[PDB]
Amino acid sequence: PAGRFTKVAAAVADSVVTIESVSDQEGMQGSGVIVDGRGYIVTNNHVISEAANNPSQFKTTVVFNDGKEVPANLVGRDPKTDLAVLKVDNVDNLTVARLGDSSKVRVGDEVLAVGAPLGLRSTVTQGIVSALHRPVPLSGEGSDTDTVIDAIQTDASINHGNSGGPLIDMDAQVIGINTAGLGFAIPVNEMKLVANSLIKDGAIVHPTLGISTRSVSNASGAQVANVKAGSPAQKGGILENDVIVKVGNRAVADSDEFVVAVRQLAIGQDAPIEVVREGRHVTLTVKPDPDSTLEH
Amino acid sequence: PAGRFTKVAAAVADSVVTIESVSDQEGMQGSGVIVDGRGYIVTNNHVISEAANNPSQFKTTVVFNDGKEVPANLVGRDPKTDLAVLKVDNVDNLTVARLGDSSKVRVGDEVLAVGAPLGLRSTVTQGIVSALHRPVPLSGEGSDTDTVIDAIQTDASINHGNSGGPLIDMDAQVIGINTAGLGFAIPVNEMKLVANSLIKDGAIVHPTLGISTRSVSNASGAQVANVKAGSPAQKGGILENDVIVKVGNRAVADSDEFVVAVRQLAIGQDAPIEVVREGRHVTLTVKPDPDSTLEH
Amino acid sequence: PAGRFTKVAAAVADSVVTIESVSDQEGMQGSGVIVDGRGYIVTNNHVISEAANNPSQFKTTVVFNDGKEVPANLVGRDPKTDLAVLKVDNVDNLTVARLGDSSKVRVGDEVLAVGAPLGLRSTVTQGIVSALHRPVPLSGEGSDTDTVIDAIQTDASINHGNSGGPLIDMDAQVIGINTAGLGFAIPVNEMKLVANSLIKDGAIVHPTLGISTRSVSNASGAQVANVKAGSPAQKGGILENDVIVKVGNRAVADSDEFVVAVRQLAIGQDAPIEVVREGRHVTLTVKPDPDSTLEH
Repeated sequence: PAGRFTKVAAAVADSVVTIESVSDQEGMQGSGVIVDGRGYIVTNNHVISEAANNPSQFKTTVVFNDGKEVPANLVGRDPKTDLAVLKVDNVDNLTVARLGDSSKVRVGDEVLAVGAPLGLRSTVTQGIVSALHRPVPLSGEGSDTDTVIDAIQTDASINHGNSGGPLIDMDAQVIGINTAGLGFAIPVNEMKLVANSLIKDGAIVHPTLGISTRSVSNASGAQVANVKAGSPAQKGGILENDVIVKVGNRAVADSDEFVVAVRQLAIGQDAPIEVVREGRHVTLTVKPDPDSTLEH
Repeated sequence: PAGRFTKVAAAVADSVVTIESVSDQEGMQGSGVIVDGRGYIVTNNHVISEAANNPSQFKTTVVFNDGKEVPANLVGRDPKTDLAVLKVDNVDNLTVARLGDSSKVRVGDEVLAVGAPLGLRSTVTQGIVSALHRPVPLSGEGSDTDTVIDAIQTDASINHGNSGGPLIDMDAQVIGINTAGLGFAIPVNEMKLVANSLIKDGAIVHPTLGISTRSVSNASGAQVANVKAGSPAQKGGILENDVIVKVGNRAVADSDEFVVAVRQLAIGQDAPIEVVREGRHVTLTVKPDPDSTLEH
Repeated sequence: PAGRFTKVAAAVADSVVTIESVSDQEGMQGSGVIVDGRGYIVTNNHVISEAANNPSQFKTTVVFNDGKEVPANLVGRDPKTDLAVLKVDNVDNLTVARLGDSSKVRVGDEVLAVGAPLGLRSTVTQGIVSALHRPVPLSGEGSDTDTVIDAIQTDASINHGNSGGPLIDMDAQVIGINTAGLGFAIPVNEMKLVANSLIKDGAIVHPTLGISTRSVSNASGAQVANVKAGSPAQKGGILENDVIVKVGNRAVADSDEFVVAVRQLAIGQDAPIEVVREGRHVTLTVKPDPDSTLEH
């Protein structure tokens, strides 16, 4: 008499894998998901951060549901979305995950946070979608930049045992990628965008303006702290001590929503920025730079 | 194919509102619920504590599901139950919450802890009723008194994002008011009693005896620490070092249940108190005073 | 219209009891379950640890669902599995719990963590089975040894209010014993084995090898720290600085799985141990000693 969650959890187990990064004096472990039949595996950047920054000493292996251990190769990584793509070579009959549409997720939707069964402290957790489009800060594992993602929030527990693993709907479809770096997942639609750039280019380009913001709230937005010289920000008129209240068509409540709002902008296209300057409401215009010009 | 919790959460979203209290150098946010069509909104006292104690500097606004922001007015507040009533004026076609009966709640009952969708870090959480009539201490936000409430305990998460919002049964009925001050809610039947006094009198009167208690357990109750001079306690015979084991018809296990037991008593009516004094079991008689005589 | 969990929780309430251990200057409380009609009650060892180590000062009582309080007698205890068996004498018409089979539990299975309704801060929590055969360390309450158990992991909350109480499937069958010493339970099949030895012998015998291990992970197992003189370990050839990678037919990932693996072995029977010694893979043979020879 198989249970509702038991059936769903069982159908996706083959699509989830353990990811192990070992050296002479360390080991790191995480979960990941088969998204392409050629052998493409998606996980968090923090899971493999160390192996990516110290590749001469770290070896990465993928452990499958059937105990099979296969060497893995890093295709690309995005510390800004906490995403990374691995590739295993010539592995026959993989079970590829059924990818969903995160736009069609609603608050109250029941979900599972699936970790790879063959993990040391692997965990499968149950809950509901508690919030959508929730900006969340994440700490950088090693030399990596701290970031903020527009996440799906869930009351299912996300921990070391399911981080990098899939967030799954009641149709066994991946609606997100668990990140434990009170549960938070990166939406599947964003992962589809970042994974495609990483498979094809080995990298991804994000917009930049040159602004360090602090959050402000009184009678609410992102307070400009530092503006870099020769930034699109300085060349747009943005001064220090301004309160950013809207980036593009997106209103901003704080420093967290500012970071997410800037990454929604188009590189090289003029974009409006609304700021409160010493009481007056000022609208300026900025053209975003690529974070990495040579890959752009 | 709408989910069980998705449907319930959706039906009550219009009855839940964001409550924002801002000044020149601060902002505070919370959730609340429409209980009356004239515009009556119930939330926690800690959400609006600061605006109530510093009204010359704080402005309170209510943000509806349809983005509508309306100024709000404080009707009354009860730090002792962590409840407060607001009123918005002349707002047409409000969706008033369907109030339930907390007496008919059982352990195991599935519930949602709904926060106002238009809140910064608003949260909708799912769980079950884990305990009924659970005395729980609460910290006082500002100059407010710390209290203890006879709560409904739930394994659904209650946090800043759903505090003041409704605890909802599977019939979309409010069975409680979430308080994040491991989830705890104030029962709907108690909120109905306190809300009626606050709408009508702008205040509420609670019983007092004049006893400070510490909890004791050996071969169990509330140990009398301090008795105020001219208290109903001193005039009833209660001495310091006594162990209160029963207040009225309610047995008391500790200092927490004592506080809740005293508020169940009738003001001005003689009431029995059973104490263990140096080994002997003594029954005394007290007549409770009003905490606020001018409003009584 | 009784809810799914409400019905299950209600059917087992009579089989769960409060356990209170009091002295002149202390009291301790826990939950337990009726497993035998003669009056046999199973709980955690940490709940009654103090009363077992200081029996001249501590009195243990069992409080039933119908308020009935009965003196209890300690039959036996296992700090190594955190299990203890109590016995109440001549109590008519007990509701004995329906014991399940923990071998037939699966990840995703919905469960309840039931605490005794008549407990001070008793709790009933809901969740799913998140992991099976998960070694978990436990702290020793008083003079008791810290241990590690092969647990069932669950996302249902296990705390002071449900510790010692049953973990229950959707058929109202006990599949485990909650231990709060992120939820962990001891499997019913293991409790059945340990309870039978405790009822019959007043004690239980576990295997010993004489090895203190630390966990190691690089390019993974239990690193031998201390070997006791005249131990089966020293007499088998085990040297210090070895990495135990397999005990019997069980692979070992760390110090935690080592402890659980040793207790699965047969006392007095030769058993294989595989170790990595200075790079070389070495297989040795050990014969396990009883932890308590006089009871063996």
